[PDB]
Amino acid sequence: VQPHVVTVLADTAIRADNLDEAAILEARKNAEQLLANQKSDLDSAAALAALAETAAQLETIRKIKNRAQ
Amino acid sequence: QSARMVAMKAATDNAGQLIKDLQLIYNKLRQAAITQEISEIVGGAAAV
Repeated sequence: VQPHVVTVLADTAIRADNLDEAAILEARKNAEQLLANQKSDLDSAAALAALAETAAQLETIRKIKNRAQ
Repeated sequence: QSARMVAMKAATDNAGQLIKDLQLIYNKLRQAAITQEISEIVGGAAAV
């Protein structure tokens, strides 16, 4: 507290009236973990699959260049 | 996030250069095959 300014450095500062926000903090955690799940899926499912796919049979084609027939 | 963008850009570049490779390969292989069956045809027609 200062004669004009007050700062509140709270660990967990939540706009609320009652100590019952447990119903919304879990919702926040589920949102974060769900978006993490989206990250893990779309990074893996898109790339890692396509990572293997794009590298399928390159040398098979590279050797059959020098075929003059 | 930054490094993922960089890596994916590099993947795009690799794919593009390979794409150029594949068009050239397809072109030459198609030419060679076509010429080959042409040779077969001209050999065959010479018979009868």
